[PDB]
Amino acid sequence: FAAAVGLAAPQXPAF
Repeated sequence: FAAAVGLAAPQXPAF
């Protein structure tokens, strides 16, 4: 599951 977070992670600041 690490990939799930690592790939998403840089988009988080869209919040």
